[PDB]
Amino acid sequence: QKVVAGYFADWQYANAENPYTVKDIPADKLTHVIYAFLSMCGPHTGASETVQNLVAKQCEGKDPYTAIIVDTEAALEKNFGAVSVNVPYKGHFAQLAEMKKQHPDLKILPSFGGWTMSEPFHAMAKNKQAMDQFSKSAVELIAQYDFFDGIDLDWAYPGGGGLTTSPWNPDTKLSDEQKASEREAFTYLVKTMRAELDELTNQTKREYELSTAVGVGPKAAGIDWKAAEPYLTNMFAMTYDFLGGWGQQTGHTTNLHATERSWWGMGADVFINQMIELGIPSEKLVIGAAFYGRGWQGTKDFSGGLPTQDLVSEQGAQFGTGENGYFMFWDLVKNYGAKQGYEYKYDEQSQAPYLWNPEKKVFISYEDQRSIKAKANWAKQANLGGIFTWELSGDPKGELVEVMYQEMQK
Ligand SMILES: CC(=O)N[C@@H]1[C@@H](O)[C@H](O[C@@H]2O[C@H](CO)[C@@H](O[C@@H]3O[C@H](CO)[C@@H](O[C@H]4O[C@H](CO)[C@@H](O)[C@H](O)[C@H]4NC(C)=O)[C@H](O)[C@H]3NC(C)=O)[C@H](O)[C@H]2NC(C)=O)[C@@H](CO)O[C@H]1O
Repeated sequence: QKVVAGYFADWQYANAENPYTVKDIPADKLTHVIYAFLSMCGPHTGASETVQNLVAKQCEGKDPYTAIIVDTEAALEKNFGAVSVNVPYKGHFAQLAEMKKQHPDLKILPSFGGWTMSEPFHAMAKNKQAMDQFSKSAVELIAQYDFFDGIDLDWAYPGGGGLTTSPWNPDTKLSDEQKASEREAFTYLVKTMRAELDELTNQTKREYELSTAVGVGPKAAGIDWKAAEPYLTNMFAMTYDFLGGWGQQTGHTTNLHATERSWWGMGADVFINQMIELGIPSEKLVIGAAFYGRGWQGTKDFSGGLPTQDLVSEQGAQFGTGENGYFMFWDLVKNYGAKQGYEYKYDEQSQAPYLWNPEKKVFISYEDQRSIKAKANWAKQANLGGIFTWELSGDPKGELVEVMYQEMQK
């Protein structure tokens, strides 16, 4: 029984072209659904205005660093349809409670953080009392919403490299002292959260999981894994976003294998191996698959061959499924295929698919059945814990999940 996990983005239902809800999740093919994202009462200056307003609203009457539902309309209020369970809310959470009823062996986790809401962790990590309050209140939150099976932490990232903590910019790069403080704080956080969950177990007699995302390369090495790992169930390795429309460097976003043609030698295999070397047990590690792609326009010096280690484009694509530069899998299948002038290609050495439009000079890197099969099989051979996807709505048919399930649970 390997992990076959999917993230469920709380916001995706709002796209009329793919209004994906909890009722669309292929629950019988997953071991875990992870609800993205919750946060805490702390600074969100780097998030959208929408998110900052939602947070400020929820902060009313709560202590600093209290675990919160952010989009409460999505989570609790919007009617996604009647359910058999008698719960005093609607939203996605009523649907998750129903899903748990119909699929009792599925594990459902809330994820705290994510790219745009990691910022408050940096403030929380400065004080033990802040971390205690977040731990206490996060466990109270799942105790109240008792279809949840534990807690996932998606703090991008202790030691920096996230949205408000870029090392490439002088005034956001974290100091050595702050990196060190955050290293110790992450251990304390997971120790405290694990203890709080163990107390909940003593009350309810259920087992709870505590898991975390892990960034790649230097972003993994900001945590003391030898100290932290005993507290954690799974580490979800974010083996994606290697390249993107933020830079002119063009190539694979989530390639399984590093090659001599990779930009900067990147590939999921090399990053997973580093994580194991840092002291994450392979059997706790879960490789990441993407149900989206990224793309570039005005790709230079390229005729449709294999991508190389110096491939560049004018810029990231000024087009996307919603925000520019990324594409959900379903949008790629519908709108960026052969009939639209995009040639599907597969880099066998990398195990990664890409799309090349020769007339328009557009390059897209993504993930498909072939690469997911390859990643699941590699995970098995590397004695990993399983595979997960960011995020389920990219695959409305459930066809990519089916590959994850069949190939991992094999
Ligand atoms: C730990 C870590 O770094 N995890 C990574 C993921 O965070 C990351 O995926 C990105 O996650 C962002 C949130 O952290 C996503 O931001 C969402 O962006 C959409 C626009 O795409 C916003 O949109 C809807 O939101 C409200 C709520 O219903 C709705 O009313 C609005 O009309 C609608 N907005 C628009 C313009 O459509 C969301 O509010 C926002 N969410 C948050 C919490 O800020 C971002 O989309 C997502 N990027 C992806 C999927 O490519 C993944 C992938 O990079 O990597 C993990 O490592």
